[PDB]
Amino acid sequence: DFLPFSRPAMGAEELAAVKTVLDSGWITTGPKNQELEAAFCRLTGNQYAVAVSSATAGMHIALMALGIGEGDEVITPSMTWVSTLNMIVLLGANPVMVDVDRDTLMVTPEHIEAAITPQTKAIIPVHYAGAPADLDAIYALGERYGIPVIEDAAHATGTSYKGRHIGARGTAIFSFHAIKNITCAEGGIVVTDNPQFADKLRSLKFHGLGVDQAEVLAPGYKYNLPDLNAAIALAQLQKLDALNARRAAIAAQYHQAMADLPFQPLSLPSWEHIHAWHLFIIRVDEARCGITRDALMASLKTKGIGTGLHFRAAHTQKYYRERFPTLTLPDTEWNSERICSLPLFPDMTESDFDRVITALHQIA
Ligand SMILES: Cc1ncc(COP(=O)(O)O)c(CN[C@H]2CONC2=O)c1O
Repeated sequence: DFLPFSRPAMGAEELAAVKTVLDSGWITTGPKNQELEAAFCRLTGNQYAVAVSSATAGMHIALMALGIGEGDEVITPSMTWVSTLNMIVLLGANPVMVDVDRDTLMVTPEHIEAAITPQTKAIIPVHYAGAPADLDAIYALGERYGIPVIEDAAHATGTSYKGRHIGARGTAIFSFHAIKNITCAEGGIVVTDNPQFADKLRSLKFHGLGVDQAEVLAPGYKYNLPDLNAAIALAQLQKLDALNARRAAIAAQYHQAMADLPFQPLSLPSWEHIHAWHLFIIRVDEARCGITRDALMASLKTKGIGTGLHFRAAHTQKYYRERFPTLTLPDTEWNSERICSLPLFPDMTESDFDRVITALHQIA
């Protein structure tokens, strides 16, 4: 009975939502996309939302919409998914990777500020695993230096920072990928407070078409989200508190269970927030545990327990090792060789939970 690290919470409502779209005959971008955009604005408190085919796509068009290109620099942690790094590079710009906090895996204001230059054109913090990054300090930096802040909120649907939802203000990009808090298999949405920026996003995700009858205004890509998938995201969005509460509950058990184990969970940031609990990451230091991270991952899999790796730092991947050979980021590297994500999803049962815990004990 294989127990994967994640499973989508698909029920009768997701199917019903698809049926209504299929029966209506309007299966691609239309009314469901509009509803999903209005709902994300309602959810966050922000004024505009542009639905897209993936959070990667949203990152691409957001950076593109800023006019980022050749010669421009973009600050981002290396501890994040490679999509962001790839979008900066593919646009012709230079990614400037900085280190993250050793226990929360989040980009600090200090690391960001030391890398700013006159070529910096965007700063991309990541709300890691469900927790929020230091927005006040990050936005201050953004306002002081005149640099746009584009928040990576792929793990943060349901996250709040100091009493305010991630995405309320500024620009934040969310993900509907299959193992994320809410899903439509693949999809995403860019929430922003700037109308001109929003208009550029709408046009860039749909061939650069626009009214000057629509015609190409400036070449764009094809990143529209079908209504079919948007209707699934809408049904999932309606269950967000319940799904997140089930994730939080399981995090607590893990937390409790970790007291008796040698594995070290990440630290909660110190500012006030609400954790979406997208992932439950543990560090596996060979010395402290007597088992390495890779060995534990392989061990757990023998027992039919799947684990995730979030993430093998971008700068340690082939293309990036070869392009930035002298780049060193200790906290990032230290964590990259030790982290792994244990099973965490809304439908996980205690048979599942407890099974994971009696496999870890076996191991330790
Ligand atoms: C931090 C981060 N940013 C962006 C993306 C890209 O999102 P899209 O898949 O929507 O383009 C992911 C991938 N998502 C997940 C879900 O599982 N773990 C991952 O890294 C991510 O983790």
